[PDB]
Amino acid sequence: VGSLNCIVAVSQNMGIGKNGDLPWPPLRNEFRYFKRMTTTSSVEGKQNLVIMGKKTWFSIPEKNRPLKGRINLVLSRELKEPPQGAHFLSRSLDDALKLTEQPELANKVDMVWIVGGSSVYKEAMNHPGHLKLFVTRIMQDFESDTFFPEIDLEKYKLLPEYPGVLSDVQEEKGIKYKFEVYEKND
Ligand SMILES: NC(=O)C1=CN([C@@H]2O[C@H](COP(=O)(O)OP(=O)(O)OC[C@H]3O[C@@H](n4cnc5c(N)ncnc54)[C@H](OP(=O)(O)O)[C@@H]3O)[C@@H](O)[C@H]2O)C=CC1
Ligand SMILES: Cc1sc2nc(N)[nH]c(=O)c2c1Sc1ccc(C(=O)N[C@@H](CCC(=O)O)C(=O)O)cc1
Repeated sequence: VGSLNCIVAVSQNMGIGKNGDLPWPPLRNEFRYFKRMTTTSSVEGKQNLVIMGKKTWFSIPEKNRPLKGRINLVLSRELKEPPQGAHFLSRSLDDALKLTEQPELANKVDMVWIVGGSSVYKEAMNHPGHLKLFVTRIMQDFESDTFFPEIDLEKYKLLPEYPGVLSDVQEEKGIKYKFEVYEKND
């Protein structure tokens, strides 16, 4: 299995969700960036694995589930089996990441992308080891009811370049945003 990564888009007030959807209106190219990053595998004959909480799964329009071209894993302790359309169910992050080591997935999975929500991001981010954060900074405040956890910049270095990530300010629907990549290893 290759690298471990989180990806998120977050407002200035650290918002990531409101009433089961995003705080901001649809940003088509920002969603396209999510799809390109999470789907693109560095490695022949492998796909990437996306790990998400149960509310995040059901927050994705059903027409777009499972996230195509990626192995979809949902985190839930209440569910008894993967939701309709999902591929795997795990009861904890550690369990998910261990599954990736099992014979079924061991040689199938390239990158692992944690795609939220808040609890899974916080655990991933505080877990020892080599981890990148792909963070889209939505450059306005938006009313939110779900927030991104604190990034500790003592450990997460903002990278001054990354191949394939545009460095200039984007704008869609009158909303400016910019892409960032953080890396720790502890
Ligand atoms: N802007 C962005 O990048 C992102 C936005 N969002 C937004 O965030 C909201 C959804 O996020 P959030 O409310 O945090 O919810 P989650 O997606 O984290 O779902 C929470 C549920 O997932 C299960 N769960 C979470 N973590 C684990 C774990 N480690 N192990 C086992 N089960 C776990 C639970 O289900 P159970 O009770 O069944 O055990 C828990 O009730 C929506 O508004 C969505 O649009 C989501 C991701 C990214
Ligand atoms: C769960 C996360 S992590 C994340 N990270 C960044 N940068 N931006 C986001 O908006 C999200 C979200 S919320 C989200 C909701 C729906 C979708 C979605 O429908 N994606 C489809 C469609 C992408 C497209 O519209 O092209 C896919 O990836 O195949 C993706 C992310």
